[PDB]
Amino acid sequence: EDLPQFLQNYLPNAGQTENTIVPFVTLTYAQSLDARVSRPETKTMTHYLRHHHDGILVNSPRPIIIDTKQKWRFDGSKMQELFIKRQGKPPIVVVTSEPIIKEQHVDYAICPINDTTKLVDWKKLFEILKEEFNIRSVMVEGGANVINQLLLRSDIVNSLIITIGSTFLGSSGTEVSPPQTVNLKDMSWWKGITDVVLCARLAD
Amino acid sequence: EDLPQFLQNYLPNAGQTENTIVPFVTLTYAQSLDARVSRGHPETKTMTHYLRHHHDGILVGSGTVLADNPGLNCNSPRPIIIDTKQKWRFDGSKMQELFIKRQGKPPIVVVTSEPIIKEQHVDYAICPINDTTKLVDWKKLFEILKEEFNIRSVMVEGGANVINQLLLRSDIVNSLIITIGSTFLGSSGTEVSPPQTVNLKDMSWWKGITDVVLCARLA
Ligand SMILES: NC(=O)C1=CN([C@@H]2O[C@H](COP(=O)(O)OP(=O)(O)OC[C@H]3O[C@@H](n4cnc5c(N)ncnc54)[C@H](OP(=O)(O)O)[C@@H]3O)[C@@H](O)[C@H]2O)C=CC1
Repeated sequence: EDLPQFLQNYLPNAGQTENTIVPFVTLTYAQSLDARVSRPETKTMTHYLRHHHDGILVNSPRPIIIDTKQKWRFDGSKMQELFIKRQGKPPIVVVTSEPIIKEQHVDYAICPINDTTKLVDWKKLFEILKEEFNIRSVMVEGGANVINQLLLRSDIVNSLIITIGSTFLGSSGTEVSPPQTVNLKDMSWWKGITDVVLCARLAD
Repeated sequence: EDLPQFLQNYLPNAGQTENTIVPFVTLTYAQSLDARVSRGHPETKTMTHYLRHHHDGILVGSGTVLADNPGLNCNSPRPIIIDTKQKWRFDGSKMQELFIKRQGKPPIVVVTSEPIIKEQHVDYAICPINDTTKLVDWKKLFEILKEEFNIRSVMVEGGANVINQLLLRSDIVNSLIITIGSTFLGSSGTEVSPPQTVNLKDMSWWKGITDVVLCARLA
């Protein structure tokens, strides 16, 4: 439809991160009016987006998983079923240390922890993804926890793509809301019938 | 502009022909992307005045009048203030100054008991409390406003606390009109989000340059 023409200027631009060690990073999610991501007609856009990124963090993109605590498992996942049926890629799993036992077909990005933050060094992580795993572009889709952090990272994020659904999920839903104010620039809105989509960049 | 035609069906006198004992109520407010109305834009201002000029009354909770000391004006609508603790003072407010300058009407103040200190030119709406919620009965309040003060239609600009309640009342709210700006106020700002899921119907969107507006009705 006209929706790709709408997205076009916000997709990875190759000459932009070429000759840099950082990948293109887009932040994308779907929220209700009350800014909640949990507790149509979106699916076309999301799939289109996915097929314009090398990696997707949560041809066909490679799944990337944050799992520093090392509880997650590829064996017996839906993602593994898709992979076996030749319609999906195996994951890259972000860890802090080399796992004692590893899984067949799984890659492990060993990424250091930022000394100031309690959490993981995002810029480092994305560099590892690009330099070690040839991920030239990544679409991060979720962890409201993850969204909330990266909203603060204008030195990292390149595109912001938000779908807003014409509904209220309720106050106990998990919210996306950065801990400080965040300004946008180069915004562009699209309107559907029940949805609206925002494309933008992060100022600074 | 295309904004009046976008709003047309959602205004009080697209409510058509029947008389009602409850006034036409629209719930309307401007939020950040993270659903915040406060901190922790051009074109919105004109629409807001346009909306105001089409309502008999404009309702805000206390706090809204205590944070901003708002004019609530636009001939123009009667300000209606929910202040059951009787802590707001018309005397020396922006609203008084507008009233003294013939640019605004004096306010109706909603209380739950006999007003202790009555200010000149102010009207007091003594409304029953909802025994179930312990708060003021919204339905009775709106009916009193229509019966005792001749308010045929009311625009609640809110207070998040008021919007969070009223978002649940499909039996009261006739229209919902929300402006979403493309910024984040941050989690410390005061949010509008109801305690339970709310479904909408008859929704239509309007997109401006940096903002978008939703008109809808409560399912
Ligand atoms: N940018 C925008 O479009 C909007 C901005 N805002 C702003 O954001 C802020 C939000 O307001 P907020 O702090 O949530 O509070 P509110 O302005 O909604 O008012 C809260 C108070 O009003 C009284 N009240 C509300 N409902 C009842 C009831 N059913 N019975 C009795 N009393 C009731 C209570 O007063 P009490 O218990 O003290 O007697 C309550 O504590 C305000 O500053 C407002 O101006 C709000 C809406 C939209």
